[PDB]
Amino acid sequence: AGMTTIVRDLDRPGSKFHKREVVEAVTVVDTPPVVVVGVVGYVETPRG
Amino acid sequence: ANGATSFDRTKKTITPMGGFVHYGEIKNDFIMVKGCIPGNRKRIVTLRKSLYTNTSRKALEEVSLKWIDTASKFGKGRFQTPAEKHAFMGTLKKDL
Amino acid sequence: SGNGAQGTKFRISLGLPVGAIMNCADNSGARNLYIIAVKGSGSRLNRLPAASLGDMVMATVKKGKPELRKKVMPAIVVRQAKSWRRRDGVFLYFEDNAGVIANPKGEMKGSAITGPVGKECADLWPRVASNSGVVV
Amino acid sequence: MKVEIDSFSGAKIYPGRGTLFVRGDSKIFRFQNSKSASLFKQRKNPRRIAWTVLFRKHHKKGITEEVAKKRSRKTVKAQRPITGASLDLIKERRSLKP
Amino acid sequence: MKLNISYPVNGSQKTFEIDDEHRIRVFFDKRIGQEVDGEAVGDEFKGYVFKISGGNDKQGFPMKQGVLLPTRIKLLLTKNVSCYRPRRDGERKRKSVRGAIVGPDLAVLALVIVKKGEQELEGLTDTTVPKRLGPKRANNIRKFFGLSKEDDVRDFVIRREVTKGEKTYTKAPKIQR
RNA sequence: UGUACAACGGGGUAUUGUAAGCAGUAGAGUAGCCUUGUUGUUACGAUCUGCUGAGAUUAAGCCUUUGUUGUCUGAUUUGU
RNA sequence: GAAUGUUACCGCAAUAGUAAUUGAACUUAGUACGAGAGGAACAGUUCAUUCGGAUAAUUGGUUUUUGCGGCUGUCUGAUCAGGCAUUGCCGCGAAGCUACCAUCCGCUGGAUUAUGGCUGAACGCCUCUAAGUCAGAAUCCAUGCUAGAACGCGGUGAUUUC
RNA sequence: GCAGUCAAGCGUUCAUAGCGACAUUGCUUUUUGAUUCUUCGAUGUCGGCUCUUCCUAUCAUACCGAAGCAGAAUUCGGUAA
RNA sequence: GUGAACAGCCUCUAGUUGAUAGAAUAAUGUAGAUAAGGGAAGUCGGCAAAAUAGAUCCGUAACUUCGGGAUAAGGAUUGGC
RNA sequence: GAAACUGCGAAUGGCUCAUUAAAUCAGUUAUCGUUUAUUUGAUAGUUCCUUUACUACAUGGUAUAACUGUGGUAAUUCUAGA
Ligand SMILES: COc1ccc(C[C@H]2NC[C@H](O)[C@H]2OC(C)=O)cc1
Ligand SMILES: [Mg+2]
Ligand SMILES: [Mg+2]
Ligand SMILES: [Mg+2]
Ligand SMILES: [Mg+2]
Ligand SMILES: [Mg+2]
Ligand SMILES: [Mg+2]
Ligand SMILES: [Mg+2]
Ligand SMILES: [Mg+2]
Ligand SMILES: [Mg+2]
Ligand SMILES: [Mg+2]
Ligand SMILES: [Mg+2]
Ligand SMILES: [Mg+2]
Ligand SMILES: [Mg+2]
Ligand SMILES: [Mg+2]
Ligand SMILES: [Mg+2]
Ligand SMILES: [Mg+2]
Ligand SMILES: [Mg+2]
Ligand SMILES: [Mg+2]
Ligand SMILES: [Mg+2]
Ligand SMILES: [Mg+2]
Ligand SMILES: [Mg+2]
Ligand SMILES: [Mg+2]
Ligand SMILES: [Mg+2]
Ligand SMILES: [Mg+2]
Ligand SMILES: [Mg+2]
Ligand SMILES: [Mg+2]
Ligand SMILES: [Mg+2]
Ligand SMILES: [Mg+2]
Ligand SMILES: [Mg+2]
Ligand SMILES: [Mg+2]
Ligand SMILES: [Mg+2]
Ligand SMILES: [Mg+2]
Ligand SMILES: [Mg+2]
Ligand SMILES: [Mg+2]
Ligand SMILES: [Mg+2]
Ligand SMILES: [Mg+2]
Ligand SMILES: [Mg+2]
Ligand SMILES: [Mg+2]
Ligand SMILES: [Mg+2]
Ligand SMILES: [Mg+2]
Ligand SMILES: [Mg+2]
Ligand SMILES: [Mg+2]
Ligand SMILES: [Mg+2]
Ligand SMILES: [Mg+2]
Ligand SMILES: [Mg+2]
Ligand SMILES: [Mg+2]
Ligand SMILES: [Mg+2]
Ligand SMILES: [Mg+2]
Ligand SMILES: [Mg+2]
Ligand SMILES: [Mg+2]
Ligand SMILES: [Mg+2]
Ligand SMILES: [Mg+2]
Ligand SMILES: [Mg+2]
Ligand SMILES: [Mg+2]
Ligand SMILES: [Mg+2]
Ligand SMILES: [Mg+2]
Ligand SMILES: [Mg+2]
Ligand SMILES: [Mg+2]
Ligand SMILES: [Mg+2]
Ligand SMILES: [Mg+2]
Ligand SMILES: [Mg+2]
Ligand SMILES: [Mg+2]
Repeated sequence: AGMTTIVRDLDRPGSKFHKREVVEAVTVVDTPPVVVVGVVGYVETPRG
Repeated sequence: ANGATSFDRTKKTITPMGGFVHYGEIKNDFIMVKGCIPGNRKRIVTLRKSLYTNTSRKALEEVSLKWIDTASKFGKGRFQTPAEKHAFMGTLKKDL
Repeated sequence: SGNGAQGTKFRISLGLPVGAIMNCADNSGARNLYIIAVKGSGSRLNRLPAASLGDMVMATVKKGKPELRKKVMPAIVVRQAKSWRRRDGVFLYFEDNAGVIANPKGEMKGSAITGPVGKECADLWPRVASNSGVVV
Repeated sequence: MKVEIDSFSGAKIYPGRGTLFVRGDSKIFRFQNSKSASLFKQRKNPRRIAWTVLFRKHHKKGITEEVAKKRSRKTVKAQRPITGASLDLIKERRSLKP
Repeated sequence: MKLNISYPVNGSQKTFEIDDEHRIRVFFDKRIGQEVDGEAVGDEFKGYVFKISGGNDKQGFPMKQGVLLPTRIKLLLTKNVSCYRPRRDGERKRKSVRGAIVGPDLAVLALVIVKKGEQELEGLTDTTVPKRLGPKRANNIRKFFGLSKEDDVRDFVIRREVTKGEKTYTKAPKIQR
C-alpha cells in the first residue's frame, strides 16, 4: 500500500542513540486473510 | 486505533489523511515493516519466514512504536486528523 | 576523523570536497581554510574526497597571519551549510562553512571558537567542546 | 517527542519533517516546508503574508469567542487567626457589633 | 516531576511526585493561570481543581507569567518584577527565564488548589497552619473584627503569649494611625 | 445486469494566498457647482479594508461516493 | 514467436551466472613482554569505507499541473476576462521521476590448500606419510540469489455438435 | 628484465637468519637490438578519456612456516589473483 | 505604441496561413532550460556554459607620445500614484 | 536590638598619562545665556461645593519585605509557588 514515518525510542546499549528517539521509514502491506483451497504433495527423485 | 500507540492514544487508523496515495484505504490487517521493500504500490508481494535464526542484536531488539505518522502524502501534510485540522484552523466558510 | 577522535561518528552528508574554502572560526590568526585532504577518506576513480561536520582535514590558510600561510596544517570542520540528517530525523544546516586549525591529536591552536558549533563535532573532539559557546 | 512550530508561518512541525536553519548569531529557525523557508530567505515579513499565524493574530482574524468572558472566580473564606495568639480567643472576641 | 501544591484556604503545602508520563501529559501546553480538573492526574485528586502558578525546569530557572513560549529566553528585568531582585537603584540585569507554558522539561510544577475534590488530601485538607501576624494599623483592627470607630482598638489588638522558662510573657503590636 | 463499468456531480485530500461584485469616517490628494460651509455638497484618486484562509485548480498514474445520465454478443480461430 | 491435441493454472530444476569489501574507535589494557623507553591480540560493542540490489515516508533537485499569485510591452473602446512575445519573465508549486544530496537490506553449511598434528612401519632406533588419520584459508562445492533448456520435465483444471 | 647452482666472503662470534664474489645453468617477451616472413589497387600512428577481461614475477586484505622474532615494528618464505 | 532608435517585442493597411499526414512519447540524439553543497578539484587549455549589461548620480590606479589609459576599478539608485 | 523596609551615601576619594596641537591649560572675562542635593537665611489663614436636610479630621486605602512554610538547579550576592 505505501510508506510512512515512525517514531520510537531505540534500544542498543553502546550506541549514541541508546534510549533516544529515532525517526524511521516503514512500508505498509495490506494483508486480509488468505484462504486455503488445496494441498499438493511433493516427492524426492534423483531428478529432484 | 490501528495507527495509534501506547503513547499516541488518539484513535485513528494507519490510513493517511486523504488516503494512501495511488492505493486506497487499508481496512484489513496489515504488516508494517521497517524501511522499504521491492515492488510498487498495488503489486502482489510475498512475505517469507526467514531462512536462518539471526542473532544480531539489531534482530532481537523488541521495538515498540511511539507514534505513527498519518498525515497526507499527497503534499506537505500538516495534520494527522480531520480533528486536528478542525482544531487548528478554526471555522471555515463551509461547515455548520 | 581518525586519530585523537574520542568516540565514533554516524555518517553525515559530505559537504566540503577538496578545494572548498571554509571560514576560520578560531582566534588563531587564520582568516580562512583551504581543504586539501580529508582524513580517513577512501578511494574511487575520480571521486573527490569530501569532509563533513567534525572531520579532520589537511588544509592551508589562504587569508591570514603570514606566520600561518604557505604551509599545510590539520584542521577540524565545525559548521557545515550542506544539510545533513540526524538520527532524530531532522535535516539541518548552518549559514556558513567553518573549521578551526588543530594538531594531529585534535588539540586546538587557538583559544576560542567564534560562532556556533555542531553537536556532532563537540562530541568528537573534547578540546573543541571546551572552546565552544553555543553547541548546535 | 515534541511537535515543533514554524518560525515563519506558525505551523505545527511533526517529527522529522521540514528543515532546520541555524543562523549566524545562533538563532535556530524551523520551517515546516520549503514554502516558509523560501519566503524566509526572501526576507519576507510573516506579518504581511496573509496565510500565516502572525498575520492573522495581528489582523485579529477569527479569534471569535476567545475574547469572550468565562467562569473563573474562587471560593474560600476561613478563619485561621494569628500565630502565637490563642486562636481559641479569636472568634469568641470576634463577635462584631456593626 | 514534582508537584508543589498549595491549599490557600488552610495555608497548607505538600509536594507530590508523579512518574506517569500519561498522568503528567494533562499539564502540557497549559499556561500559567489556566485551571485543570483532577482525575487525570490521580485517582486521589478526582474532583479537585488545580490552578497552575509556576515552577522551575531542571536547571532551576523559573517560570514567568505571560511570556507564552514553552522554552527559555533571556530577558531584561527591572524593579517590581518576577525572578529578579535588583542589587542597586536603577539596576536592570539580563537573566534567563523559563516560559509559562508547561513542558516535560519542568523539574517542578507550582499548583494551587482552587476548589476541593471529593476526598481529603493527606497533609493538606487535614492540617491547617494559622496566620502569622495580626492587624497593626488602627482601622485594620477595626475591620478584622468589624468595629465602628467607637469601640476602641486597644482591646482587640492581638496578644501572643510566650515563655521565659518560668515567666510567661505577653506582647502586642503598636497601633499606628 | 452487480460490491458491475463509465461520464458527470458531491465529499475528502492537495496547491496558491485572499476572487469577481459591492461597500467604506481608510487614502498622498485633485478638480466642479453654488445657498460660499460652524463634517458644504456631487463626484474622481495608486493603494487599503470588510464580506473572505477567500476564489481558482485538484488525476490526467490522489482518495471516496446510497446522487444524475449512459453502457452491457461485434470479429476470428483451435481437437487427443 | 510457428510447430509437439487445444487452452489455463500451479510447479520441478538441467545448465549458466553469482558478491560482497576494507578500516577505525571503545573494551581487552597502560595488560601480556620489557631495565627502561615503549607496548600488542583473540571474545564482546559502536560506527565507518569501497561495492551491490532496491526504494521515494522524510529532505533536496526537476516544472507545460502552463495549477495559484505577481510583472513588463502591446492588442481587444473601458470594465470583467483575455490574446501575442519559438514555453515572454518572476515567487510558490502538487504528481511523477530522482540523489551516499535521501532511506532500507546485502545469507551459513561442507570439503580442501599451505601449514601444524595423531597413529605408524619402511629401517628392532627414529620419523606428520608409505597404508590409515585430526585440525585447517579472502580458496572450492553447496546453501542462498537471478535466469529457466523457446526441441528438459511434473501436478492440476476445463475441454467446442449445427 | 626476472630466477637459480657451487660457496670464497659479509653478518661482533657464526658460509647459507638476511646476504653473497669469482664462476656457472636458466627463464621471460611491457626493453632495445638483429631479421625482413605478412600487408605499399592503404590493416587510421602518440597520450589521455571510457570500459571489460586476462596474467602473476602478490603492494594491500585471509591462514600460515622462519628470523641475528623480548614486546611493538620489520624482514624472509608457503597456500593465494 | 514601447524605446535613444529604421533595435527587439506587439499592432493597422496589404499579403499569407505554403512546407506529407496519423498515433505514441523507449533508448541514444539534435535544439531549448534547471539543479542542493562545493567551486576549475574537470581539461592541453575554463572548451562550453554562467556571470556582467540600460540610464542618473557618486567614485576612479600604474603608466603615457598629455591626446589617453576609462564605461578603469568600485559603488548607490530606478515601479505606481 | 539581628533581619528587612525607608532615608542618605556610593558622582568624594585613590590611580594613571592612553588620547588631546587652538584642544587642553594659564592669566583675564561673561551669564542681560543656565541648572544646582546640600549648608545658611527668608517664605504659605485661601485646598471642598451651585455655598440649609452635608464632605472620615477624634486622622481615609492596600500591598509588600523581613518572617513562617512548600520548593527548583552541578553551579553565583539565582530565586519560584503559598
Ligand atoms: C608509423 O605509423 C604507421 C605506419 C603505417 C600505417 C599504415 C599501414 N598499417 C598497415 C598497413 O601496412 C598500412 O595500413 C594502411 C591502412 O595504410 C599506419 C601507421
Ligand atoms: Mg507527498
Ligand atoms: Mg574571525
Ligand atoms: Mg580522472
Ligand atoms: Mg597575495
Ligand atoms: Mg579553554
Ligand atoms: Mg526548492
Ligand atoms: Mg520541492
Ligand atoms: Mg504613626
Ligand atoms: Mg458511457
Ligand atoms: Mg480575506
Ligand atoms: Mg506514461
Ligand atoms: Mg450529486
Ligand atoms: Mg502454442
Ligand atoms: Mg586505557
Ligand atoms: Mg633489552
Ligand atoms: Mg518532488
Ligand atoms: Mg500567469
Ligand atoms: Mg470596478
Ligand atoms: Mg496577431
Ligand atoms: Mg517574432
Ligand atoms: Mg549505495
Ligand atoms: Mg542459508
Ligand atoms: Mg560438499
Ligand atoms: Mg608422534
Ligand atoms: Mg599432511
Ligand atoms: Mg599422503
Ligand atoms: Mg616413505
Ligand atoms: Mg567470501
Ligand atoms: Mg544472498
Ligand atoms: Mg520452457
Ligand atoms: Mg508443462
Ligand atoms: Mg668459490
Ligand atoms: Mg650462524
Ligand atoms: Mg667467518
Ligand atoms: Mg621490461
Ligand atoms: Mg617481404
Ligand atoms: Mg617489420
Ligand atoms: Mg602498406
Ligand atoms: Mg589491401
Ligand atoms: Mg580496422
Ligand atoms: Mg603463485
Ligand atoms: Mg645469533
Ligand atoms: Mg607456509
Ligand atoms: Mg579477480
Ligand atoms: Mg581465474
Ligand atoms: Mg588462475
Ligand atoms: Mg506576390
Ligand atoms: Mg520539406
Ligand atoms: Mg508526424
Ligand atoms: Mg550547483
Ligand atoms: Mg566563490
Ligand atoms: Mg588542473
Ligand atoms: Mg582558485
Ligand atoms: Mg587531472
Ligand atoms: Mg597548451
Ligand atoms: Mg598540462
Ligand atoms: Mg567562451
Ligand atoms: Mg543564476
Ligand atoms: Mg586597466
Ligand atoms: Mg520613488
Ligand atoms: Mg576624582
Ligand atoms: Mg495594589
